[PDB]
Amino acid sequence: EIFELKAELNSDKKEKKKEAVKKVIASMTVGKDVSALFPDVVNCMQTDNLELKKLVYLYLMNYAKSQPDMAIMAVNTFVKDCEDPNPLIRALAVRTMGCIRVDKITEYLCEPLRKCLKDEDPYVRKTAAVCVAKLHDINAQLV
Amino acid sequence: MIHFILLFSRQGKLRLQKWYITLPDKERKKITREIVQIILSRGHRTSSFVDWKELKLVYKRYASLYFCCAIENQDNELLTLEIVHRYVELLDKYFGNVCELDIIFNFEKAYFILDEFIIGGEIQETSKKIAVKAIEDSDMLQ
Amino acid sequence: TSYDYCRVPMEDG
Amino acid sequence: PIRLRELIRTIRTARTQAEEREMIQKECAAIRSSFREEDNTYRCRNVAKLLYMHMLGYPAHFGQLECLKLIASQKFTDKRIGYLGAMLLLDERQDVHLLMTNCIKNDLNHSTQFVQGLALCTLGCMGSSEMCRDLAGEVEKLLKTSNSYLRKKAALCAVHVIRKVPELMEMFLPATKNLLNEKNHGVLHTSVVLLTEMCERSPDMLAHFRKLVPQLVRILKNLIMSGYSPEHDVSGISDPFLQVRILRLLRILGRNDDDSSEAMNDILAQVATNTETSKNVGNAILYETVLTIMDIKSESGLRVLAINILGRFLLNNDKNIRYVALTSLLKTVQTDHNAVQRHRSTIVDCLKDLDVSIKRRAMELSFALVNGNNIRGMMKELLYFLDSCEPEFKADCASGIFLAAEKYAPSKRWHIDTIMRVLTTAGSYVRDDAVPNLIQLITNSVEMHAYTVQRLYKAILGDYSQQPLVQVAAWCIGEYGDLLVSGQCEEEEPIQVTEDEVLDILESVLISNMSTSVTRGYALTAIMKLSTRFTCTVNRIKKVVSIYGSSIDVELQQRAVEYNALFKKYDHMRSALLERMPVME
Amino acid sequence: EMRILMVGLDAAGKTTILYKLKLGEIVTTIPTIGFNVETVEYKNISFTVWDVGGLDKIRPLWRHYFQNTQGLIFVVDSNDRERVNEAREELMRMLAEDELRDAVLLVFANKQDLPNAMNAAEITDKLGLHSLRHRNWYIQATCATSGDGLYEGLDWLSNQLRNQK
Amino acid sequence: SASAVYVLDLKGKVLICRNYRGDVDMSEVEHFMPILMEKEEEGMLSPILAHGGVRFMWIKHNNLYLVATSKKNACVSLVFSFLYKVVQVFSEYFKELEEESIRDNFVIIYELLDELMDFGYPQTTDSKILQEYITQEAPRPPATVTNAVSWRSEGIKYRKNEVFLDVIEAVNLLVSANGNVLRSEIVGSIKMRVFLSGMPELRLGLNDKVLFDNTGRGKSKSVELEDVKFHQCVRLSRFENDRTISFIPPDGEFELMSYRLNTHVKPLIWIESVIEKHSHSRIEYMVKAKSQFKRRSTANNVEIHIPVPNDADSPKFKTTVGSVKWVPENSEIVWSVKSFPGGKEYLMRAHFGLPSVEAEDKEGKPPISVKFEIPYFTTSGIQVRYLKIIEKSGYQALPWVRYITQNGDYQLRTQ
Amino acid sequence: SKSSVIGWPAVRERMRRAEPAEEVGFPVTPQVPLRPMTYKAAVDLSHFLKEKGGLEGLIHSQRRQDILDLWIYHTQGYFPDWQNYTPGPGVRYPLTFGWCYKLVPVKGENTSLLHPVLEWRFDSRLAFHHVARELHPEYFK
Ligand SMILES: Nc1nc2c(ncn2[C@@H]2O[C@H](COP(=O)(O)OP(=O)(O)OP(=O)(O)O)[C@@H](O)[C@H]2O)c(=O)[nH]1
Ligand SMILES: [Mg+2]
Repeated sequence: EIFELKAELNSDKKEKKKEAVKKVIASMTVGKDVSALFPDVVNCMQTDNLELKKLVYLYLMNYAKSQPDMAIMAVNTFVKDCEDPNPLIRALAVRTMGCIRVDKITEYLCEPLRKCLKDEDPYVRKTAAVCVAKLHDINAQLV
Repeated sequence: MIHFILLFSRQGKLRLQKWYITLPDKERKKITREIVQIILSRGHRTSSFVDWKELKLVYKRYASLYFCCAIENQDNELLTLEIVHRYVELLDKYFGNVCELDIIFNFEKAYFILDEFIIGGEIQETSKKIAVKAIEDSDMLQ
Repeated sequence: TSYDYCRVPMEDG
Repeated sequence: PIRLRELIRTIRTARTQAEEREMIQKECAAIRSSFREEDNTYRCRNVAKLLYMHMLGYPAHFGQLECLKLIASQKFTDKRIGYLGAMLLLDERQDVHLLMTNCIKNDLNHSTQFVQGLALCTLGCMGSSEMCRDLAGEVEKLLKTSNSYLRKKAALCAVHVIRKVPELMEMFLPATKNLLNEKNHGVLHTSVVLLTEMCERSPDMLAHFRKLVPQLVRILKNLIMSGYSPEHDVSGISDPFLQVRILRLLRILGRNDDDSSEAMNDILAQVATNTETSKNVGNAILYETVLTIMDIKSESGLRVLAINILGRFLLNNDKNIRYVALTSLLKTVQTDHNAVQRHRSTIVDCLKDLDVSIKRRAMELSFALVNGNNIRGMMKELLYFLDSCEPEFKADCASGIFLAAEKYAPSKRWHIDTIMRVLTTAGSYVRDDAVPNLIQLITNSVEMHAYTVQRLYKAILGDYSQQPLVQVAAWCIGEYGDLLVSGQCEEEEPIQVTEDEVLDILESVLISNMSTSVTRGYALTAIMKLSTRFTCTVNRIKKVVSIYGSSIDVELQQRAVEYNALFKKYDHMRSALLERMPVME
Repeated sequence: EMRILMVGLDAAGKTTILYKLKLGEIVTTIPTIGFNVETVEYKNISFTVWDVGGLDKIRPLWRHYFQNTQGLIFVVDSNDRERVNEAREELMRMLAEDELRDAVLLVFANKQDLPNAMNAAEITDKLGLHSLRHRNWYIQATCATSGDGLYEGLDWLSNQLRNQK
Repeated sequence: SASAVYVLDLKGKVLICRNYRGDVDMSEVEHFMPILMEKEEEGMLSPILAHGGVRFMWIKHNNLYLVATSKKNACVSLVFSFLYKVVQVFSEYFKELEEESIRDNFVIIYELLDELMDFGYPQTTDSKILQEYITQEAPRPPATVTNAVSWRSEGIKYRKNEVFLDVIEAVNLLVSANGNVLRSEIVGSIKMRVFLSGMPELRLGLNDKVLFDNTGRGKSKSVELEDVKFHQCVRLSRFENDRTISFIPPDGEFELMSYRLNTHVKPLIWIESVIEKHSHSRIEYMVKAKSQFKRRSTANNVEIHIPVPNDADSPKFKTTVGSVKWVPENSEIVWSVKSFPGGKEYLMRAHFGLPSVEAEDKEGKPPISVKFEIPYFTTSGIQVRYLKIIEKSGYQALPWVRYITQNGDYQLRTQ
Repeated sequence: SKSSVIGWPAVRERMRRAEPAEEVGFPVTPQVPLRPMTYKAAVDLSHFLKEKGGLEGLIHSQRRQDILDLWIYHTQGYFPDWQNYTPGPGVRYPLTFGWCYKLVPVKGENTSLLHPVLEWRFDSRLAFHHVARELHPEYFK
């Protein structure tokens, strides 16, 4: 049931892992405790589809508090995606960064935040400006 | 003395009122709204009775539909639940696999079944056979 | 839109 | 015109209630317009669709005349619709229901028993007090019949007219004579409920009716010994509905008699042993059996057995039975009083139960369990239980604390101490009605007001927002101010009474918005008394009276100006009427 | 279509040799806190690669990939003798599982430009690879800055994946 | 300042949930609807509720409760203006916005919630530019998203160049039971439908009173705008100086400006109605409808809604021109006239019955609202003078306009 | 399979409200050409059922089939005998050459008060390797 979903989530084909993560946030849409499947959708996160990465960012922000220790499995993936030349995918990470509230994470993400503070495109810089206040919401003195 | 009888849905949708006490419609719409709210805000191990404002208010869930009575505070309680269940039996008798949607539809005879069972707030036929017999004969009278 | 339009000037110098 | 279920199916498709009202007033107009057509065809269904809207809660005042037409119809189904909504749309205060009186009276003389069954149905359910006066001879006439289909109905209809008209039962004393041998149980049941009613209203009827006590002792013993019938039997228990009503009739009979109480003693000893306590039914049999035994001057071996019945019922995990058992000892508080007191810890256990009604019955029975022996220990549970009440029980407990404390207080000081404890911890939960009672008992108290008013002063500096707390305090400061500030006309060594913060704390109430203005009603009353109860600093309090003469509360604008002229013109006549109030009961 | 891991203690150059196999470059990479995943198409078998770093807070979190797990690569750190012992207790913690049973062992001798590095025989004898029952192991010398020894270990791994011509 | 914006239904279950700060718990939503059941049934309904320290800013759609929750002293109009914008953008995406629109299209809607607002701060709410990188069918964000001009993307190209204007009048009216006009203002609104090539700067001029007063033509026909609220794209600093309506429009349909003014001239149509409410018996409405407006003009498809009693029954209508439908579902009559010219005066005589029993409760007095529409007719007399098309490429567009006068709130308080 | 999208949740609801456990005659749509469910269109349909979803692993029944088949005939113009499967003994293989789904065996208030079956499986070789022909050789010649 969820394991068949985790079977499609640990699939190698894109069309199976893409429909799997849609069912997860549809299970989250209908309000199911899908927090138990947390680090398994994290495996199908670093994907070439930008349309799909928003669903995981939706999940990780929602279940950051629920799985605070398991949330250490995204820090490398954020600093990976703060550097991709699409400004859409960089600011998408940045707003995912600051809204995820785990104090085990916020110390690591200040440097790609500092990187995106001095970015080029106005799009991510107006996004990175708010993430500072998101960080100051989480840890004021670290800012 | 049964003061009134209420049958309201899982959504609280009242499928029957029968006021054996004469209180006006605003008071009917007030009191009915409160007790539906009371019973739906009440758990499954809460003794099937409410001491509601000098009425030992009897509730007994059987399906999605909920059930309600207001007995006088000198009378029996489990039998009052059995009164519901005997009436449940008579609804189970006259219908058979007694079920929710013709409570919504054929309620008119469910009043008539109550009329063959409880008039004045009390029982007139303590048999379960003779009462549904009489309503079939009046149905055979049509 | 069953009603019809009317053309205004451009400049009105 | 569409059918009922076609309408309901359309109503079941309604999503928004406002949208549903659109569907209501859609069909309701056609129902109205059909009524303007004076239709007899669809008048069956248009009323039936209307009563659904009435059950849906919609103004269906208009079709009530058509119901009178349906009662005054000739087709049986139109009557079958017509008698129904008469019980629905009409009540006694409907005031248009009086036109049924002729129609029912003709239809009490209808050939069909089912039409007469409809007439006895509608009058039995909602017959008005004057309609009961206008149909009384016909009901007993249909109680003099032999039709057990009608005898079961005219009996309960006779209850209704005796219920509605209490001065009417004397024409039913001859009606009820010797029909107690009915082979049918249902007619025999309604006769018992009638004899339950007849014995209920008049004590003068008891003499005629306690005679036939051993008649039904036999017939109830027939119900125990006829252990099965294909009808009346639920779970192997034969006609339990009749059996309880006999016991209830046997409960109200013999309750101050002994010979009938001994005429019923045998079957009481029987069914206390000869019941099946497995199902819910035999518990319901045995519950009334307990209550029948407690209320009559019974055999002592019944009552000792009956507490042992209840000791079982205290320990059944069915919360029904726990509600049953707590109600049972709540009934027989005074009767067999100390066999209840040995079940005390079971009652303190049910204070920690997770049901409202169980905690309700336990708290109130604990209010009933207080004698002058458990007064010290149980209150400490109860004052703890007052802390562990729900806010619905906090109002209920704090009053019921005050009730039993006024009964059985071993001390007057400790009586004060617990009340002062409750007034600190109830606050917004203790009722304002007990405040003149608490004020009365502390002036029924005569000896500890220096003990009282200091402790009154020591908590009101904590807060004022507990309004029934500060209702109590301001009268005590006005009356027993001399015991608060004592010999301190001028400044002395600093004791906790200081006769200025004493005056400031009442002044703090007068400006604070969290004042019920009878707080401020008591406060100016206390100000004006401390013009006499204090000799220390008066005429600074005259300033407070004088500035309050422009106040916005009407009486508190009266109260200040009516005080102030004594403060300005009749300063010697201020103390000429400030003698302490007398003490009453 | 066969998957493979990159686990081991950190500061070992495993994300360096990841993108040396992925891109062909010496990449500038932070000490990897979360994880890394790309895939490599080589010898018509998609070497899909899962890197997890070696920080202490991410040591218990290796199990969440161990459902549906077919391969293994342990990256030693032989330039650190003071940390090859705790990486060895890390290895016997990981190899003491009943869930990781089909996974053949594949040791990469990494950072092979310092003269303090040992051979493919001493690191084998220090770690005890011979005492590993139901473990098809083969140590492989991989220099990160050059890129040599990488594809030959991917050859033997491709002989561990399929058993055909 | 939002923390968690939610969407409920008529039952109170969460259609979609989205937090922005985490400062409001996600399960706080389940107290809202009972508090909504509380405040309404005691009549203490407000668009802000409060369960302790969580503040419940909500609007109500057809089914939907766009509940935006916060805890601090948040900026209130910041919330609700965004709330109607989210309704608007969903209306821009989903042609109807219901439970089917949400549960079937959660792919895009969560992405909208990510995009429209961060942390409680709305940053990108122009749906037309939002279509270019948020599709339900991803590239980089456009420069117009970065640009201060945030309503119009460059490179928009059409074959023709059409500027379709809709100067729309909306007559408010409050006539009391006395027959005097209490409040008759006119809120007119020019809504533009632009189909143009490239990036044009359109400069508009009207028969403004102040602009004619600055010109020196304050003796001719000049409408007096008491207040206008414009689009963003209007450079209001340029307008503040010298009444200059200069702007770069977005592409497509949009309301540019929203003028409002009072008018001390007669209503276009005067209604005289009577009520012969006979107790327990009947009621009669001898209602006439005279047209005070211009005889060349014709009030199209007027719909006179006269509130009748609820238990009113047996309708009779002696009209003159125009049909009545009795709407008991709204407890009213719609004496509908399709073509009703100026100067015309049509009577209708209604007749119901009434039940001989009274009802239980009162009903109150709703006013009469009609649904007139007069084309080619500015009652305020507003006139577009020109429309300067300014393109760097340079073209001759086709500016077009039509005039339509409708009701605003055309309430006339009954007897 | 364009107009089969607008009833893809609508008719399936009527299928799911149909229990898996007046009118007379048969109208024919005027001037619309009719044809059986052809091979490539069944390949177009089996992928239409593979992509649009909501069908796989659903409780198959005959009442759901007849709701579905007549809706194909009235909205798409295809003879409603194409959803025929092999009978009881064996896996319910489709007789249709091109149907890649075989059938393996597996409201709420209509219940009373007190109380006194197949599913799909995608098999893309059913279009070529007719397994129902292996279950029924003598009928297919
Ligand atoms: N001199 C030399 N240094 C190397 C060589 N390989 C790796 N290193 C060093 O080892 C460090 C660790 O390499 P990384 O790949 O960036 O980090 P990592 O080993 O993957 O550790 P994690 O990121 O935590 O997984 C690098 O910064 C290099 O400087 C090598 O072949 N020669
Ligand atoms: Mg690394």
